[PDB]
Amino acid sequence: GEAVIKVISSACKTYCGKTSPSKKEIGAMLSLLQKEGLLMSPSDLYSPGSWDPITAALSQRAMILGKSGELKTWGLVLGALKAAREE
Repeated sequence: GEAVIKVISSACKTYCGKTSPSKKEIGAMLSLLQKEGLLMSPSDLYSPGSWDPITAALSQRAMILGKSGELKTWGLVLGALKAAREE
């Protein structure tokens, strides 16, 4: 699943950022997930709707992130997940 990674990375930005070069792409992708209880690798993608875990993650400690303000980075990461649901 070359996406499991590309997704986490791209998704992060490509998801709710698809445009920029990578202001927080790989960042949140790793820092976000790797900082939201997703230190199990980009395998998260290996599971459908595994962006719900990163949601309650930052929520559990939205004050643990701060690469663009606080949760702004997540927003792009998570906000994207919600974007998928919105289509």
